[PDB]
Amino acid sequence: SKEKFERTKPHVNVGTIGHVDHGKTTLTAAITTVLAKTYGGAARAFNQIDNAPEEKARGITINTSHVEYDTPTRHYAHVDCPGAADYVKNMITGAAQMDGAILVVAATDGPMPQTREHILLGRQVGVPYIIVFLNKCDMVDDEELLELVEMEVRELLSQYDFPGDDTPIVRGSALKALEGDAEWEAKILELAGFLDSYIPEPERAIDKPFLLPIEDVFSISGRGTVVTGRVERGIIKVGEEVEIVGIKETQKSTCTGVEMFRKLLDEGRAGENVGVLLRGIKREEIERGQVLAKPGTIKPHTKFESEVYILSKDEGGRHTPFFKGYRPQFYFRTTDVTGTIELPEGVEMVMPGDNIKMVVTLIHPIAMDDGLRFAIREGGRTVGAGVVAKVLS
RNA sequence: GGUUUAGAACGUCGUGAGACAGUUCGGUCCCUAUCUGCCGUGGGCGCUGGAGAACUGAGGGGGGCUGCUCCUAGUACGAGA
Ligand SMILES: Nc1nc2c(ncn2[C@@H]2O[C@H](COP(=O)(O)OP(=O)(O)OP(=O)(O)O)[C@@H](O)[C@H]2O)c(=O)[nH]1
Ligand SMILES: [Mg+2]
Ligand SMILES: [Mg+2]
Ligand SMILES: [Mg+2]
Ligand SMILES: [Mg+2]
Ligand SMILES: [Mg+2]
Ligand SMILES: [Mg+2]
Ligand SMILES: [Mg+2]
Ligand SMILES: [Mg+2]
Repeated sequence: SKEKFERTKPHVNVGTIGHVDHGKTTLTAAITTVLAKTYGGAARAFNQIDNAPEEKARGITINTSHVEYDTPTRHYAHVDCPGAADYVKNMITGAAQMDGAILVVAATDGPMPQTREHILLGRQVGVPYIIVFLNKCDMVDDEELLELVEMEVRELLSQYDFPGDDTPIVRGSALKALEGDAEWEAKILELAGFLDSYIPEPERAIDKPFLLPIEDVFSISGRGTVVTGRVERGIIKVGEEVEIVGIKETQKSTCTGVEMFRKLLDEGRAGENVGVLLRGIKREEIERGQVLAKPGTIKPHTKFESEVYILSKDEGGRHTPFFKGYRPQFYFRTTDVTGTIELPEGVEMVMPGDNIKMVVTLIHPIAMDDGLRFAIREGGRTVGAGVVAKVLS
C-alpha cells in the first residue's frame, strides 16, 4: 500500500481452469516470469503464488491465489482456483469473477473427469469465453500422438455449448518456459496474443447502483478488516456510506480505502477486483457470503419465487423425482446456502429435465433482485440453474 | 535376589510341642587341573646324500547385517487422496 494505481488500459478478469496435478500454478508462474522480462512488468515467482503448510506438505492448491500482470494493450488480473474435488465451493468464487478463462488440458493424459465438471460449472455461473492450453507436450516426443488430444478437447466444448473448433488451442510446456528457453518462452508470449485477440473488452456496468459480493475476508494488522471481491456494478468512492447486507443481519459502515493488489484507488469502478477497508468492524461478525451495497437499494430476503430449470442425465443433473422437503445447495453470487423447496398447487412431483417455478425457503437471509441467477448443486455434482421471478420475504 | 537348615514375628490351624508352594526381616557358595577337549606356543624325529630360500595349493578357518536420503519421478498406478 503506497503507489497509486493509475487507470490506464482496460481491466480484464482472467482465471485458469483444470484437473488436479494437470498444470495450473506452473502455467500462471510461467506467465508471471515471461511477461515480466520482455514487456517489462513486475517479476514475482512460483513460490509466492501457492504457500503455507497446507499447500506444501501435499503440494496442491486449496485457496484462490491471485496475480496481477500487464501487457501492452490490456491489464490482467489472474486467479488460480484449487481444481480438486473437495474444494469446489471456493473454486466457484474465483470462477464467478472470471470473464475469459484459460482451460488446461495435458497432452500426456488428455481429458479427465473434473475437466468436464469445471466447464459444466462455468456456463451456469458466467464464463462467456474460454482458451485451452496443452500443458505438457515435451513429455511425448511424437507429432501424431499429441494432435489426437487436440481433437478430444474440441469435442468437450462443442458437446457442452461452445464454439469448439474456433477456440485457440495453444501448446507448450510451463516448466521449460519458467526457467528460460527461447523457443518455449516465445510460445507463451503467443498465448498472451490470443488473450488480446480472442477475448473481447468486457462491457462493464457504470451507471446502476453500487454492489460488491465478498469472495474472502482479510484482517490487516493496523488498519482493520478488509473485504475482497469484484465490483459487480456501479462505482465506489473513498468516503461514501456502505450498508452491509447478507447473512446474519444488516450493518452500516463507511469505505475507508479501496485498493487493487496493494496499490491505492479513489474510484474503484465495476469489473475490477478490489479490496475495500471498512470502518470499525471486526473479523468475526463479517462473514464470507455477505454483500456491500449502497444504503436503501437492496434488501435481505429468505423466500423467493424462481423459474428453475432442472437438468437431466443428458446435460448433467438428476435422474429421479423429488417431493417437497428436498434441501440442496444454492450458489447465488459467491457462497452456498441450503433451502427447502415448496412446489405450486396442481404439481405432484418434479421430473428431471423440466421447466417449472418454485418457492424456495432459505435457512439464512441473502440479498437478491428480480433478474439474478444461480446454480444448484448437491452430492458432489450439479442439479440445475435458474432465474429469480419475484421477491416474497 | 528366589526356593529348602538353625533366629524372630504376623495371620491361621493345634490343649500343646510345633505346623502352613501363606506372608515377613536375617542368614559361611570349597578345590593349585592328571586325562579328554579347547586357544596359543615350542622341542623331537620324519619327509631317504646334506643345507638355505621362495612358492604351489589338497584341506581348514574368518567374513556375509542393514537403515535413512536423493536421482529416475510426483513418472507408471489412481476420479482424487
Ligand atoms: N514436465 C512438465 N511437467 C509439468 C508441466 N506442467 C505441470 N507440470 C507438473 O505438474 C506440477 C504442477 O501441478 P499443478 O497443476 O500446479 O497442481 P494443482 O495446483 O493442484 O493443479 P489444479 O488442481 O489445476 O489447481 C509440477 O510439479 C510439474 O512437475 C509441463 O508442462 N511439463
Ligand atoms: Mg494451482
Ligand atoms: Mg500430488
Ligand atoms: Mg537375603
Ligand atoms: Mg528370607
Ligand atoms: Mg546384612
Ligand atoms: Mg567358586
Ligand atoms: Mg571357505
Ligand atoms: Mg542391504
